[PDB]
Amino acid sequence: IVGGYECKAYSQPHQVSLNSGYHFCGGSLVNENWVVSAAHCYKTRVEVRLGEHNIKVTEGSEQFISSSRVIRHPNYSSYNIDNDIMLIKLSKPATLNTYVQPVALPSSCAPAGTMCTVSGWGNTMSSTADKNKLQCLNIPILSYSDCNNSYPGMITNAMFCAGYLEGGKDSCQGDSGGPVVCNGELQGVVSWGYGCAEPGNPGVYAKVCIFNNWLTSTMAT
Ligand SMILES: [Ca+2]
Repeated sequence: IVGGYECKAYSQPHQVSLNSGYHFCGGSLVNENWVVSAAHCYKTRVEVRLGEHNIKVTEGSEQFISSSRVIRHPNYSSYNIDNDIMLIKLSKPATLNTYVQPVALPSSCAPAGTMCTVSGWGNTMSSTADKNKLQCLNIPILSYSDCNNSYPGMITNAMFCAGYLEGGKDSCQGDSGGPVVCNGELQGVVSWGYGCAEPGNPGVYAKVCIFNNWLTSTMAT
């Protein structure tokens, strides 16, 4: 997260860290047995770390749970990152508490201008922001017109832009797969963008609100 502020510890209880030796992507707990992330973060197996604030030190609220299933969206394509969404089933249910809580799926699609929160342990491009601690940032959803204008022909119906065309505030590598929450619902998944926080290059996110059926259907399994 570039240009944000440190999240208060456990203020984003749905935020999870996908770990394979080291943190490599974010994710969002949507129920005790399932986590939503980006398809490009895929691995046959991954360790889900919940209840994290500082990912380098044990703080007592962590729960490390190995995956039992990793399911990429059937229409995910690596050539353009279309349908960059994925579900991770936990081998054992997460124990919900004050530090670990699921985030609701969208009950509607958030329109342009809606303010959201994006968080993660990715690149901060800062010499003062402790990258080991969960970073927070508020970003508004941009219109499709702004999105396509920024990335001509690269935006599908499964993507939306959020952030500021002026630059300075954006998510970044390492935040990938992480949450974009607006009005208490998971509207997006950190996916891609040109560089980070660059003017005219806003962040692009998987549009969770058009995947409700696939998500619900898949979680029945
Ligand atoms: Ca920790």
